[PDB]
Amino acid sequence: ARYDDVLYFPASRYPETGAHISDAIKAGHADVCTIERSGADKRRQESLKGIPTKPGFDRDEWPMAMCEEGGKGASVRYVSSSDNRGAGSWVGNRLNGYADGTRILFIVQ
Repeated sequence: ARYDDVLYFPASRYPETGAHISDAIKAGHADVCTIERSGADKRRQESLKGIPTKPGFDRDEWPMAMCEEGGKGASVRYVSSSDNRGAGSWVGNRLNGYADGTRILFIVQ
């Protein structure tokens, strides 16, 4: 199998994050997150290298840094901080029901 469970991303609540994820998947970035939480700092170092900060915005990454698929090569987009921080908290809580190694297909479309 390709994935273990599916997650329908809450695009109505966090539309800017959702739009990024949708576009990134249509650009060939992985739609499955193989959860690997320990590596997330190293993966952010890699994905964000050389990308300046912008006020009012966070640098959103897809694939996410908490996934094996993240890090080097990830799509990065400036997303309003409230949208991105809300999405981040939502995802961390929702995925807290799944052990590391679980493969989650994200669907936004």
